Amino acid sequence: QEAPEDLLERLLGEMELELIELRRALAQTIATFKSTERQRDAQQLIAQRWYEKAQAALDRGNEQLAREALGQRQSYQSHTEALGKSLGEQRALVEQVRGQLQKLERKYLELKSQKNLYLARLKSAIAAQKIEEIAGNLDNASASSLFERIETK
Amino acid sequence: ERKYLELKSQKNLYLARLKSAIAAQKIEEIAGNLDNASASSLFERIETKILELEAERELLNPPPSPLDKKFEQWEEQQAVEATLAAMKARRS
Repeated sequence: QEAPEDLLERLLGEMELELIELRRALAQTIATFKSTERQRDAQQLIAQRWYEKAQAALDRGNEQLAREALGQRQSYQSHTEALGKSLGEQRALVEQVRGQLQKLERKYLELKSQKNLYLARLKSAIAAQKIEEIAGNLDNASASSLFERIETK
Repeated sequence: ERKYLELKSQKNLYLARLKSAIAAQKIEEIAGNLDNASASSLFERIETKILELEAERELLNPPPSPLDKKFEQWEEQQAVEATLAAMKARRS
């Protein structure tokens, strides 16, 4: 009740002290995902690199070396399969959080869009009030009637 | 190292979702605080506080009664009918 309008402007103003944090915090979520993606790219490239070790090593009609060449890849595939599926689930978190900020800004801007509208009608309400204050004060209302009481005097 | 790096790889991921969790929380803190939730309603309670005064003037200022509305409505019709009468007479 004590100057809410000052709080109103400041309370939404403090929304920038926090909405930016999601902007920064959300960004902290993606580079690791893409860094892991690059590491996945390196891992799959490492697996692809081992594909060459497991591609032409069989040449000359040998298999002993190629027998284990893929064996190391399987251990890397376990990382790829295990880490690869981690990337897939990570997509949900980045997607959902982005909508929050989109909704937040869309809602907060709408909140702040109607914030001034609430203030807009507030000042209109103040304007719709201050007009009668002097008009009422001057008017005698026939109680004191000091515009006619003095005349009758 | 494979496990510790993975541990430390997900260590920041736990922190990554932690900051996302912080981000997913700090957003509502100001939003909730500003919102009245109709308890204090100091965005409308104050409006309803002013809404008392507009009735005060209406208590002093005579609001246009249905009789008064008919008076002006009938008078407006009278003015509409009277004014157009002065024209057709003017045309003739």
